[PDB]
Amino acid sequence: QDKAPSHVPFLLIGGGTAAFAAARSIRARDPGARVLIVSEDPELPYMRPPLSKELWFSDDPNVTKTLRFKQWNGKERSIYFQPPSFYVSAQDLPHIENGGVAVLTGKKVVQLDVRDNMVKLNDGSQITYEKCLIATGGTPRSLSAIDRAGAEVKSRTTLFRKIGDFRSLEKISREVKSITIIGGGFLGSELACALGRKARALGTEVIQLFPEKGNMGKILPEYLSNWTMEKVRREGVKVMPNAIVQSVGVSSGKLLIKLKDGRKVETDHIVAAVGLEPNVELAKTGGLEIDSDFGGFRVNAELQARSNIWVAGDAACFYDIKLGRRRVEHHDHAVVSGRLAGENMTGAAKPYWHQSMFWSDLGPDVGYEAIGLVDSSLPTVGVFAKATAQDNPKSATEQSGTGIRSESETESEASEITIPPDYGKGVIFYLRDKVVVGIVLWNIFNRMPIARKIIKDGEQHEDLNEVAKLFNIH
Ligand SMILES: Cc1cc2nc3c(=O)[nH]c(=O)nc-3n(C[C@H](O)[C@H](O)[C@H](O)COP(=O)(O)OP(=O)(O)OC[C@H]3O[C@@H](n4cnc5c(N)ncnc54)[C@H](O)[C@@H]3O)c2cc1C
Repeated sequence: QDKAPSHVPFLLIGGGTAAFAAARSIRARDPGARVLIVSEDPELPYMRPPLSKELWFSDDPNVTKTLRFKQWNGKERSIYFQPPSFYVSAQDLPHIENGGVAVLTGKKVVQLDVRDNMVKLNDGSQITYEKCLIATGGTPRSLSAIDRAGAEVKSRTTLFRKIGDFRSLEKISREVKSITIIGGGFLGSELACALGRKARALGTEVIQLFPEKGNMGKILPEYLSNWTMEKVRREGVKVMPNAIVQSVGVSSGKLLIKLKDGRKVETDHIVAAVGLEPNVELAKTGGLEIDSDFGGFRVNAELQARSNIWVAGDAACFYDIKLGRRRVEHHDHAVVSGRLAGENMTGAAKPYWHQSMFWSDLGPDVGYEAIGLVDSSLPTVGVFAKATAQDNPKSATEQSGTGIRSESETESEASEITIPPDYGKGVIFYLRDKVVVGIVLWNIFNRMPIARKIIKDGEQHEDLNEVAKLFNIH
């Protein structure tokens, strides 16, 4: 019966990626530190990317119990950041010799009293802190057509975010004839591909619909958005672009989605993958400033919301050194900003100047990376080439030993860049006035430090075909 201590020097609210990175950082710099993670979920801290990717590519019926997945290179890894025995119990935390990290699982912080340096849990427990990190992440947006459809439809809609969602949806995948994914972004498309692969064996149907002309249409320019839609269609998924959902109802036991254009889609289950809402409930009681335009808790350069409260990960609205106020949903960001928060809580006093990278794999054969401002409404220049046999996530994993792309790319920008004297890979430059403000890499790995350097420098480029040569495109 894990009992909450009355006081902890370091209190981390939320037990996700950013919390874990902070906990690691605090203990590295203060080897006797006493750190408590308070986590709403019943599980110990775990990474999210495998939930839409490697966990679905497995013959092992046992993997939904163990959550020990095989990477694209065949090697097993646990979804948990560390073995459960590396944590100490919450009750031992205040006086165990040499300190430790405890996690109170199944407990939610429902009140933050910043002037009293205290939080209240859902069970009424009160805990004081010396330093606090808010790392509450986000909650999935629902579709208003689902929200207004009643309990029956809502009960047959998954918002895909946690271990529990993976297990429920994997079970649904084996039991029903038709599943529809609403949303064309990277998560929607990853699940389309995962579900489509399962459906081929089973002889069942997977549909993906969304309002854009093609997959990832808000990010990717037409050529690659269209190319991705073709790749998902090659997995056996019925992809419906230009689809605006008017309503969803139940008809003769099936869900019936009505689209504005007049088409109607019958299906057994819906997965909504339509973005995230930063979890800022605590800002009310806390009196903490939130950003109305981008969402999230506002923080300064050191990730502080208050002299002794920091924010990291998806819940933070930070000042991007290039782009201004910003919020992101990037594993890399959660790790680096968590880590930095931990350092600043142990006296580093350093600013968040990192340029956060994103990646997505649609299976072992197709991958993407992105950095900076990537928006398909911006002017773009794409340079493409035929793929070599090494230009895919599987080969990147083989080479690096990891499927967590942000781990293998490193965090740094290249020290210098010197341009040297059908398509299946390329680089997309997003432009403002000949300056590169964002880059998408399609099946190009180990070049993120070059992309970070190009954006950081912020020079004008006369010829992006020359710059593409840095990405081994020519
Ligand atoms: C399925 C999936 C696939 C993804 N794939 C990729 C990828 O391939 N590449 C990439 O760059 N990014 C990916 N992401 C994004 C990345 O995983 C997130 O950016 C990252 O998890 C953010 O970490 P975090 O610590 O900010 O938030 P989270 O990991 O969401 O953790 C916040 C935790 O705090 C808990 N919590 C919230 N409020 C409270 C409270 N009041 N009290 C107690 N606990 C609370 C929440 O339940 C949650 O467990 C993926 C996300 C998902 C869901």
